[PDB]
Amino acid sequence: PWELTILHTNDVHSRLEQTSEDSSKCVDASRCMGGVARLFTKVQQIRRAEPNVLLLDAGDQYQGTIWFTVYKGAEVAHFMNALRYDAMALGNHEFDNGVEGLIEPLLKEAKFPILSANISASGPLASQISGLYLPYKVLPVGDEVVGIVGYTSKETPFLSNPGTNLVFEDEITALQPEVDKLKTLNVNKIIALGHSGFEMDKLIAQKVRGVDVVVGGHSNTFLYTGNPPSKEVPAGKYPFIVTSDDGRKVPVVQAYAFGKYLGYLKIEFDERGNVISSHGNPILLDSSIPEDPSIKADINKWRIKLDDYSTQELGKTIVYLDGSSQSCRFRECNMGNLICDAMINNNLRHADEMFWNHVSMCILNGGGIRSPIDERNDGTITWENLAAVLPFGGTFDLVQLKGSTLKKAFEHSVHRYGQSTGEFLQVGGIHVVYDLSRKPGDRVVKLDVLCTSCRVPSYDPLKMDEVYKVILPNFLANGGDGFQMIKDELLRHDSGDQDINVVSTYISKMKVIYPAVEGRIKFS
Amino acid sequence: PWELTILHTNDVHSRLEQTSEDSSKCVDASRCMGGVARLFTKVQQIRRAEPNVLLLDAGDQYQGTIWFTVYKGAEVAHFMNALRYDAMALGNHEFDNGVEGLIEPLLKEAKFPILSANISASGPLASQISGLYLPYKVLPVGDEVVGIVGYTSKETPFLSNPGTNLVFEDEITALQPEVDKLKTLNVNKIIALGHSGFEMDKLIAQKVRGVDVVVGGHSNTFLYTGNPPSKEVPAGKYPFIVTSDDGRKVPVVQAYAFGKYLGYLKIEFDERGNVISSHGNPILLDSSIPEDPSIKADINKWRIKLDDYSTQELGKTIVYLDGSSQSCRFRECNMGNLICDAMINNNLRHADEMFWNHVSMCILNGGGIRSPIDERNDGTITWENLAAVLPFGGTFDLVQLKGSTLKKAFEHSVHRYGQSTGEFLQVGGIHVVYDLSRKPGDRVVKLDVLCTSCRVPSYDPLKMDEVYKVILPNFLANGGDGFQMIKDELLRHDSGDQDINVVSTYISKMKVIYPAVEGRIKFS
Ligand SMILES: O=c1[nH]cnc2c1ncn2[C@@H]1O[C@H](COP(=O)(O)O)[C@@H](O)[C@H]1O
Ligand SMILES: O=c1[nH]cnc2c1ncn2[C@@H]1O[C@H](COP(=O)(O)O)[C@@H](O)[C@H]1O
Ligand SMILES: [Ca+2]
Ligand SMILES: [Ca+2]
Ligand SMILES: [Zn+2]
Ligand SMILES: [Zn+2]
Ligand SMILES: [Zn+2]
Ligand SMILES: [Zn+2]
Repeated sequence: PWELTILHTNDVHSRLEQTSEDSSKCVDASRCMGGVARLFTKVQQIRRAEPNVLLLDAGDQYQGTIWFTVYKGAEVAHFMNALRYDAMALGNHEFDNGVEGLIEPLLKEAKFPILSANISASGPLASQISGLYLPYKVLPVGDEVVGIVGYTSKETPFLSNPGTNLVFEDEITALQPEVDKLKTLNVNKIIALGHSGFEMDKLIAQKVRGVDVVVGGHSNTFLYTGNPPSKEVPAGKYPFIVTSDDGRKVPVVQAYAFGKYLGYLKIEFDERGNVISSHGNPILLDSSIPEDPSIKADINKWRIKLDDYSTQELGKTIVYLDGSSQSCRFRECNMGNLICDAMINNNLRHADEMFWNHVSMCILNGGGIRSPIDERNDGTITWENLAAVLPFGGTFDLVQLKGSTLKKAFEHSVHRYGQSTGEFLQVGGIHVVYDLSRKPGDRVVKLDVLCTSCRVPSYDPLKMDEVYKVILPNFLANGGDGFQMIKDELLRHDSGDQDINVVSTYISKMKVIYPAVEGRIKFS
Repeated sequence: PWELTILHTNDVHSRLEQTSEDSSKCVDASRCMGGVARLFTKVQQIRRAEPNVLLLDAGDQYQGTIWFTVYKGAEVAHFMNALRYDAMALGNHEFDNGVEGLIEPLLKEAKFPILSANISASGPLASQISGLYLPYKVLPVGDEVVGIVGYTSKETPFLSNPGTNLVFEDEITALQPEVDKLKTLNVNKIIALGHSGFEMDKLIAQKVRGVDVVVGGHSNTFLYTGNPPSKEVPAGKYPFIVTSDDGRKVPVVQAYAFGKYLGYLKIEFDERGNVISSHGNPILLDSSIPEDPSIKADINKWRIKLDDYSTQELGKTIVYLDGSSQSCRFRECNMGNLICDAMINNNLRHADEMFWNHVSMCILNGGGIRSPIDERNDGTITWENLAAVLPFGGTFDLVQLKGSTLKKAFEHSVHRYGQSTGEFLQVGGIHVVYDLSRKPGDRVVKLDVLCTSCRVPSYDPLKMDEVYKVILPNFLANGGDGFQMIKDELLRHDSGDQDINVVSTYISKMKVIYPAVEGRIKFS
């Protein structure tokens, strides 16, 4: 039997440096995790021990920290090249800077193939991008070859900025003919590597005949066999076994996010390319693994431009930006309005005749706003100033919520009002009126929301049965601050852009800001 | 006696082309007025007849039409040079593009002196601008000399964008020592040429010892002796005679605005430079005076780039811009909100620790919004599209109104509601609630306004005795649409930027707009 070791990462999201246990800024070095210098140490160790190794990335290296803000993907090409990745699938966030922000920095500079079989181009873009990404690549491994076939979320137009010259095809429709073609070319060992989420990965393992292994991403899915080594709770065993329509056992793997773990799957194949066995587990990249000194010194050299950028003026405010707890945990605060307005601006996607924009609504825990910004430094706002307001390393995610769920969230917002607790919600595209003299759970007396399916945006009463798109912190999507109803009742969840980066881009665009308190939240 | 003919213009405001009787777009050529080609004909005719002539401009050539938008002052230097102006005073609108937008295009290219005795610079700007404008110039006229001493509104920081490196001194304080200096230099004929308004011009004639004649601007003041030749109603005789503190009779002149008239004042001086007599009248530049063919052909050549610019994309909308009468004369309309938001953005001036901005409030007659803009031309907005929305050639002016006056204006807004009349007001920085079941005059049931004297902008109830700054169309400042209370009760009025240009600059800054209907105007 021919044994292959698959090493894999996904949704690394700009975590070039080691991180805290929750993937935020490293504070206590002796307990920090991940980063590319530590990953290098572990990959090097495995390649010294195992003859047949592939190192794969399932997309979403782009977006997550100031590294991406400043280097715009040049850091991805440089450090993935240094780690000698064998292949990468395109994720949704590889489109955050448009097709031009993908072609240059990443597609032209990567020394490995970049894959997606379900993205097609038209017009002059088709000629410009031809061959810079591939449906698949056949790679030599020892005396054998392995086909790797890519895929990317069909939902990418709603979750990034790919433009109107790319079409994202149904994954299974696009994959099947490519996998059948590889069989005609005597390629009997096939990996599907791609970026659609665990649920789609299981459908691909079930329905795409000839796929031996699925290596996925997007949903930040943690899988594990045995007692978990850290705080992430597994969604299933590692690998997750799907029984295919043709009766094979197909392993499905993912490795959480943020470079905290290295996926590690051993596959035994027979002479005909059938999987005999599969086993493994993600490896926690904790402090017991030393950071490679050479990669660490290069990271520290690249950090100088980040430190310089962090104190540059992004733009100006002519108003005090009130991010005080006394304001933002008790009433509408103009820092809350700014952040929610930045969140909606970040989520303007391709227009369509059925909506002015796909999403119009924002909620934000007031306890997540951690500092004001004074306007008396000649109005200057810097990244360092925003990092004081938003220090947690979160994202502003897209969810679908029934109106009933959102009403329950606004009741929870004020269920114990008056104690300076963090659950009080700041908003955008929502007008709420509370009556605090009513019983907890029955304090919301008006709730109006900005339409999407309209050419002129206007407010209408919230409907209990209707599903709304809402932008909100990942902290709330995951049920933080007691918002268990959001976690338990949401219909869709996709991870969005870095919190600081969303606000910095908005301020840079606007140049001069003056957010008001305007009656989004009232008390009767 | 030595006779001087003073020819003068003021507040020409980018009217390079001939205009309608109301200074808007020329439609019926055979009845059009003004423009630089016609002015050339008349100035040439007078210079053939009168030996001692000066042609003077009292400021505010900048701002008013697409000429300024595109050529940014290069058209002012070119066509004032072609007319051989002898001198110009700086007006407030010469600062609209900052000090850099004054130095280059105008101060470096004018072939005549540009004057202001009450503007001082500090820091590196002082070295950069030294000598490019002058307090005064002594000009030879025949065998004599005449001193011309400039001045500019002390209020310019509130009415334009001069920056924080220029100081505007009290006019009389600055002028007196310059006029006394000219006497020490054997200059006994002195003209004060400047841009502070008729009321300040009369104070200068009264108090500045040695001034023989005041040639002013800013207030668009029409003066005439006899039956007026057109629709402008005179504010007084031409010249207006002030009795000075030293007992001399000092003529004060102005010539309306928009290049419709050429001021014409004959002065007789004795050997010692005392005024013996003064007489004249502005000359209506009507169609009985032919446009100079050479200047007309040059105007037509310069127009090609304006025609090209008028169909270029300024920016995009992702929302229908509802400028329909059915919306904007009956309820809050998102085109109204856009225009008012552009008006406030245009009036962001130098911050100060006593206010976030000096003005926060806007009102706009809904009958002044003349077209929607469809978002389905790939979202494009052009200048031509904005000129359909705002076709009247107006300005967005700054006034001071008591709260009582503004309440009366909001009552008038709905006094005959339901007839699709133009007086219904669109707003910014104001939240109004009407109850139409009440009697006319008592329909306003809530009126809240955005603070200025605050670090965090918020809404408070309007106070009847407090004075508010408001941005509004010149049509309303002049009592149009039956708003007689505004004209009769306002405390201050300064003319602002061209209506189209205000909206075009805002859209260009924003890049992508999505104005909502958000509850600025409600009905109970
Ligand atoms: O990781 C996080 N992300 C976002 N908000 C957080 C996080 N951890 C704490 N918070 C907020 O911080 C509040 C507690 O702050 P404290 O009352 O100042 O200790 C919570 O109620 C949350 O609103
Ligand atoms: O010169 C002008 N400037 C601004 N608005 C004007 C002017 N002339 C007319 N209007 C507006 O046009 C309305 C009349 O439009 P109509 O009902 O469509 O004929 C008036 O009630 C005003 O609101
Ligand atoms: Ca196989
Ligand atoms: Ca004299
Ligand atoms: Zn991701
Ligand atoms: Zn993703
Ligand atoms: Zn003017
Ligand atoms: Zn002026």
